[PDB]
Amino acid sequence: SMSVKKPKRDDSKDLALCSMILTEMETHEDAWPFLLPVNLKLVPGYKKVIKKPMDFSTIREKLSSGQYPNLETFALDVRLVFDNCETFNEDDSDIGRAGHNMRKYFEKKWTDTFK
Repeated sequence: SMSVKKPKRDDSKDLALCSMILTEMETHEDAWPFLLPVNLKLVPGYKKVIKKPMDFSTIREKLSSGQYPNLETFALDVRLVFDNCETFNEDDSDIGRAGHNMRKYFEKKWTDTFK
């Protein structure tokens, strides 16, 4: 509350560390469905169904341009990518499995880096 604060967590490295995590996601072999925005002209249903498209390249641009106020808003966009993927793709598909693998990969990096 006013003039009553928890001890100040050092957040000065968060930007760099989220960048490294994102690099590692970008270079994972199963990243291919998530590297670029889904092409809304060429993928019937996507525009109407997925209200908030997100992809790694869009996260990278947001990150590099100071559009994440904190590390939680960054994790929310990463998770959005996988939530979208689950919304549109059957679990038993290459893309569906890619999404599950990437989300696991992400969540471990996230825990190990920050928890």
